[PDB]
Amino acid sequence: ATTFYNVFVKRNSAFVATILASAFVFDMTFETAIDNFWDRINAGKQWKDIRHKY
Amino acid sequence: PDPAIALHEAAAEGPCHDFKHHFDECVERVTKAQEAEDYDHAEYKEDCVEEFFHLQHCINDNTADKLFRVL
Amino acid sequence: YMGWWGHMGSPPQKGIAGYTISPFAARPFAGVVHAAIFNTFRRTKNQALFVILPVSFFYYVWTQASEKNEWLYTKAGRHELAKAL
Amino acid sequence: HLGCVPIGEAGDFGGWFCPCHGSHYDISGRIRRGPAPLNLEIPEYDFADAETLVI
Amino acid sequence: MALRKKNSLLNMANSYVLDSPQPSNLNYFWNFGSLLALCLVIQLATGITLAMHYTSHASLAFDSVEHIMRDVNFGWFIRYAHANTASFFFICIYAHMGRNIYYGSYKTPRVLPWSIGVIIFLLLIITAFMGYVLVFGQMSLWGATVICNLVSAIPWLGEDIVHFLWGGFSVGNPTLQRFFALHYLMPFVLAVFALLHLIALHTAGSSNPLGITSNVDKLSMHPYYSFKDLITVFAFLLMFTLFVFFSPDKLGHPDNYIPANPMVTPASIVPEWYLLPFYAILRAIPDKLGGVIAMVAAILILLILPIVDRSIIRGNAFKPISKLLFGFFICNFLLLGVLGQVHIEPPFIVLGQICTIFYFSYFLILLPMVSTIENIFFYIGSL
Amino acid sequence: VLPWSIGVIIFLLLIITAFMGYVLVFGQMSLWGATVICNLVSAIPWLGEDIVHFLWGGFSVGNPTLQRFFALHYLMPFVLAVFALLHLIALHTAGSSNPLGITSNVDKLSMHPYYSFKDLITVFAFLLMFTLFVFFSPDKLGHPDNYIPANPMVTPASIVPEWYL
Amino acid sequence: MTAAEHGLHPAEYPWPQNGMLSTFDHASLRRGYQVYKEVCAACHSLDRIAWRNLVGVTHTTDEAKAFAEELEYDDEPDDEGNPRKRPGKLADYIPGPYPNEQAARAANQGALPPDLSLIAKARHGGADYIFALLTGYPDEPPAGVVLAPGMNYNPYFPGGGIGMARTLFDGVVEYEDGTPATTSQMAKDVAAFLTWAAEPEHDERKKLGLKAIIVISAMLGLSVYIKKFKWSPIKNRKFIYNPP
Amino acid sequence: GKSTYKIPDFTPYLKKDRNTDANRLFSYFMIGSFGMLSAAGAKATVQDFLSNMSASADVLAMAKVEVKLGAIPLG
Amino acid sequence: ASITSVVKTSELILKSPLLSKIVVPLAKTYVKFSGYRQLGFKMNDLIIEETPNMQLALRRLPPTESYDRVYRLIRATQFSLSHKLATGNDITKPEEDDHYLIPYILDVEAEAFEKDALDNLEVV
Ligand code: HEC
Ligand code: HEM
Ligand code: HEM
Ligand code: HEM
Ligand SMILES: CCCCCCCCCCCCO[C@@H]1O[C@H](CO)[C@@H](O[C@H]2O[C@H](CO)[C@@H](O)[C@H](O)[C@H]2O)[C@H](O)[C@H]1O
Ligand SMILES: CCCCCCCCCCCCO[C@@H]1O[C@H](CO)[C@@H](O[C@H]2O[C@H](CO)[C@@H](O)[C@H](O)[C@H]2O)[C@H](O)[C@H]1O
Ligand SMILES: CCCCCCCCCCC1=C(C)C(=O)C(OC)=C(OC)C1=O
Ligand code: FES
Repeated sequence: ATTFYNVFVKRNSAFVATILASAFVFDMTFETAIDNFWDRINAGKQWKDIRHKY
Repeated sequence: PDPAIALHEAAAEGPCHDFKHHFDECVERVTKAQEAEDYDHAEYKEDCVEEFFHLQHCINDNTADKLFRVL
Repeated sequence: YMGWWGHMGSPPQKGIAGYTISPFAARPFAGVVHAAIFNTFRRTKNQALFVILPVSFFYYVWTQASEKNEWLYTKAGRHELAKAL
Repeated sequence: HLGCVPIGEAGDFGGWFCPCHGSHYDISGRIRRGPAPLNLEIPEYDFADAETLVI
Repeated sequence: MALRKKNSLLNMANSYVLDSPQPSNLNYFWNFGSLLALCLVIQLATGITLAMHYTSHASLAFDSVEHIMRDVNFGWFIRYAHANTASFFFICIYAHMGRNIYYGSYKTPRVLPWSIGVIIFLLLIITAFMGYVLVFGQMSLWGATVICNLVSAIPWLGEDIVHFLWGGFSVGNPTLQRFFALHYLMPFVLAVFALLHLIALHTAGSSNPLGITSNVDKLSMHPYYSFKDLITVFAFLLMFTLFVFFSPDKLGHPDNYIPANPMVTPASIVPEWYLLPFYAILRAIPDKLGGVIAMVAAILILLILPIVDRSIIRGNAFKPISKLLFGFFICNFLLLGVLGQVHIEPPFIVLGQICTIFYFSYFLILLPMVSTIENIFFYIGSL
Repeated sequence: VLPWSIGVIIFLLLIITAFMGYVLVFGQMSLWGATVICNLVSAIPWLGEDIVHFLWGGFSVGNPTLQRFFALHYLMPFVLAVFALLHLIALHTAGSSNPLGITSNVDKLSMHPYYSFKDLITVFAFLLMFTLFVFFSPDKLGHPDNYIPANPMVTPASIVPEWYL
Repeated sequence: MTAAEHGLHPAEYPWPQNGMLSTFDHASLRRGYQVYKEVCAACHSLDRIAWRNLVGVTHTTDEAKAFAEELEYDDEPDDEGNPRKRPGKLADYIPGPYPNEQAARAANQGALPPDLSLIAKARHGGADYIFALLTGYPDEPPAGVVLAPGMNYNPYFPGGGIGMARTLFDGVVEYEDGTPATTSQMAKDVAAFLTWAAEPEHDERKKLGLKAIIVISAMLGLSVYIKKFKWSPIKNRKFIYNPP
Repeated sequence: GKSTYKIPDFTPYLKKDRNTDANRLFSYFMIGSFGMLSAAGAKATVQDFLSNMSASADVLAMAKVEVKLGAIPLG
Repeated sequence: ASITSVVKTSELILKSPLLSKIVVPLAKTYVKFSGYRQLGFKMNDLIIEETPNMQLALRRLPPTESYDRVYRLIRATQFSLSHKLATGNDITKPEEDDHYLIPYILDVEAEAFEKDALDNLEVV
């Protein structure tokens, strides 16, 4: 906790770096997660689901 | 055949029977009134649109979900 | 009528001691459940009539007007409509 | 060079001559003389038939 | 000395957004001012963006809006954001004005920010009216026709003024191109007046819900109201999201998706919902000129609140009768809104007249009476 | 230093404002000037080409470019007026300098009426110059090629900027 | 106004796309295009839709190019400046049945069939209105209704007399996916397709809105925590007054 | 009531572990998460919004061009 | 409206037996429902002060009254921002609701209004 504070939080430069890197990771993972979830709740309805017929 | 034909008929004879009767009575009156002479020179000519709307609104309430379920 | 820090325009203050604790020392959500239930109930109870009375009156007026208007434009309301115009 | 259109058949290398600053392109449309740094860019083109190309 | 205080430019920002001394007890109704600033920023960003893709010529206008919806990347978002934020702007402005009337923000020493505020409200109405015409659908055209014809009621020169405004003999291409140019400009004028009312306010500072001085107990604007403003910003963005992404056309009229046709008249020509109370007031007066005067007076009468409120106390927190009258006034204003969009039929015609009388009698009779009596009740009651 | 530094930005905003406004005519100089000046951005390494296509909203100067320049040309003068105001507010801390370069704190004159009425003389001198151009020689400062409609095929004999650039 | 002047209000049907998280059913969209093409396109244009719009919604790139290439469009003039036609391309718009309004009205006893690209947004009711209208022609008009010449009774249409006759009858279309083409089925499919034509961003819009809702909600929760954290010294303040 | 050295009761609000790194770290986790979602939200907003200025779908459709070659003479 | 006006009208009502019989009970209920006592205010604390006349009257308060008013304003502000009411001794009891300020403002206004009258005098 001290260690974590000292490395990632104490210096604002490090805190902002950590926040931005987390935002990058969140952005990429959230994209992928929503894509999968959206495809499951709307299964068989979307073009990608009927495309194989044509 | 069109699923709606049967669903609509069922709803008219069943949950919307009171409205069906009112529409029927109205049509009987209006047709009879049209049959009578000097109808064309009357001030007020009754229609049955109101009663028809009451019936249709009712049929639609009892059918909409059932119909889309079988398409 | 307002100055700035150091000379805000307050009458002279004397004899008040003010105390508080650091945001890091405090529980920000202390007493939240009691507030959310009992405080909100008290605050809402004490203002309820000032909302209820005008809303209920104007809703009743609208209801009466809209129902009559609907009725006047039916077959049944032909005669009353003719007089109204 | 800057982005005028060369007058074809003109030049000094008898391909294309840009009148704007006097840059001469070849029959390959390669730059030979004048301020222009590069040869005239080639689009992405494919011969669908031998009588028609798509660009 | 700190740089934020020393440097004159920084110090102007500092005086408004950081060191600005605020009452320590502003409630959530003090958050509409920053929501209005947010709406204004959204409208500038989306509006300038739409202007990059919109064509003001009448032959192309409606189709340029379809091009925005269909072909421009995120055009649908920018268009619906702009259209819905116009409605949110009026919800926030009615809330902000309601706050001001309930808490006596119009009383001395804040008559000047309030009076400039009344003009900001008129500029918003004109801005939004002109922007709506730009779509050049059926409601755009027919709305412009009927609203611009109200000017014909100005005696002697009225018809001439209408033809001058139109730049022709009916609403057409000249009118659309001038409305585009003015619609682009008006938000900048509005932002200047919004700034002027704040500068005027800064001499007294914000009022507060108790109606007493806050000179005894001030809080810096930052961080306290900065972080309190974020809560309502996120609440606003959630409401914005529900409309823009899930119900983008709920606040609009389907007829505005039909291209303007000078021949066919729509079934019912109504203003955008936020103008509806003023339209009901206009219909209430049988005379054309009478109706226009009444409609304008309904806004300009806000300027007399500093006079007609006779109270020795600022605001309604401790005035039970004033609170009841305020409740009736607000509900009547919403009834007027509803009556603005009903058909001109019995019994709504007479009801609209009664509601219009109540609207004006609040300012002219009831508030002066009630505020006088409560003065006496406070004095006798506390002896 | 601060009013001067803001001034340098005002000057850049004027250049951009006037550049975009010139494109709006969509004559030959409008188009070819836009082409050549916007292609300078291609020189930005790595991303330059992508930025140019982004600015144009397409692969050459065309309708998307013209409509965006209209919108920005409308906006930029308002931005410019704000910065003009900022440089004056910044100046007001020291006041105007003067031709001798010494302090004027020893000897001040109200802006009105002295500089109000002195400003009128140059306003009328300016209006006389304005009149001679606008009424008697309206096209002396322009390029005849801008009365030919933009043609992406034909390149004009010489593409030069407006004299002030 | 009378209910007749308003039109009967359509039922709320459970469309697949109703639902914060629901897309269109793209199989229904494809079938609805085929109804448009084989029934409606005789009288109604779809002018805001280009062939490229169908691709990856209802059809593959190849199917849509095939549809385009079967038509002829105006080319730029030839070298002698004479008019020319070319085969259609994906960038072309779907061509309408009539050259102008006058021709359209002449073919429809004076009535002008509207363009259908925005009709789902241009009518109260949307898909439900289109479905209700197409399926709501009674065999006989209610006794007493006098229809104007060239009018058909339909209660959903305001006033009741519409210049469009009933057009959907069981098996006017033969669906390519084997679905029984009943009046109801065709009306549902074409109403879905037209709703797509009016709002083709629908599917993407709702998914981006899901992302927005989640992020904005989280930020709302965190903004509440942060506000309470920063405000706690002010809320928790206590005083002792000793009158001087 | 009178003595100003007797601090008012703050026991309903005081955390026992107020001085620990864990205690601070928690509040910075909240602040940091909020900064993280604001950064991700701003990035998404900026990217989607500015993309309006990239070539629209109708401009992207006007690219590939077919030319005959039979008409073109030698030289 | 001026404090002078309010006080004069109130005195007309308190004179009339009939009027006082019907007004005084109403005024007392009004004050109870007003609820300012539940924030520990006295009635006079609520009077608008951003006026030349009221600034002058406040400057003429005895120091003790002045210091206590400052405390009541600060305490009420704290109850407002916390969404709490006063309890116990912080509630203003009816006997504590004294018109400490009315005499000062009535003097300030007396002079201000006499000055206005005498600015309009006509030698006869
Ligand atoms: C052969 C003629 C014809 C065919 C086939 C036809 N329509 Fe129409 N349609 C019309 C005419 C004419 C009108 C205008 C009716 C009026 O305004 O009185 C119209 C009007 C409409 C309206 C608008 C009614 C309103 O509210 O204004 C919709 C929606 C509509 N049609 C959809 C369809 C659909 C969907 C199909 C077929 C799948 C279709 N039409 C087939 C001739 C046709
Ligand atoms: C674009 C429109 C507007 C913006 C952006 C705006 C913004 C603000 C802001 C930030 C404040 C200070 C914070 C607050 O009290 O909410 C404020 C205060 C005020 N505004 Fe507005 N405002 C707008 C329109 C109006 C209108 C239309 C009126 C009046 C009809 C008005 C009258 C006032 C008044 C009187 C105050 C002081 C209220 C007080 O603190 O007691 N404003 N405004
Ligand atoms: C206070 C700020 C503003 C308000 C209240 C406002 C309001 C409106 C409204 C109501 C519309 C009709 C929207 C629709 O139904 O489609 C509109 C359209 C438009 N506005 Fe604005 N607007 C504002 C600022 C701006 C600004 C600054 C611009 C800059 C040019 C602008 C450009 C446009 C354009 C081009 C349209 C037409 C395209 C469309 O309908 O979306 N607006 N505006
Ligand atoms: C829209 C353009 C501008 C306007 C309207 C404007 C206006 C003015 C005015 C009214 C003054 C005070 C009177 C005077 O000295 O003439 C002034 C002073 C000044 N301006 Fe500008 N200005 C503009 C552009 C610039 C630019 C581009 C610069 C610098 C590159 C600049 C730098 C200054 C400086 C340093 C002063 C103070 C000079 C002094 O009094 O010694 N301005 N400007
Ligand atoms: C709200 C948007 C953010 C941008 C700020 C708005 C820009 C316009 C603001 C400038 C208008 C002049 O605004 C005026 O500036 C000066 C100093 O800045 C302020 O002066 C105030 O602060 C300074 C120190 O902070 C003190 O010397 C002074 O006693 C006090 O009154 C005025 O209270 C304010 O009315
Ligand atoms: C002040 C800012 C300074 C510099 C900022 C530069 C930002 C400008 C770059 C615009 C980038 C857009 O780049 C492109 O964006 C869109 C979304 O917008 C993405 O598109 C992706 O998500 C969108 C929705 O968000 C879906 O419709 C799409 O199917 C998917 O591919 C692309 O994957 C990405 O390639
Ligand atoms: C372009 C002109 C727009 C003016 C508004 C911009 C200022 C942003 C709102 C900030 C704000 C101010 C100034 C303010 O004074 C105030 O205190 C009453 C607020 O919060 C309660 C505010 O939110
Ligand atoms: S532009 Fe081609 S030679 Fe310079």
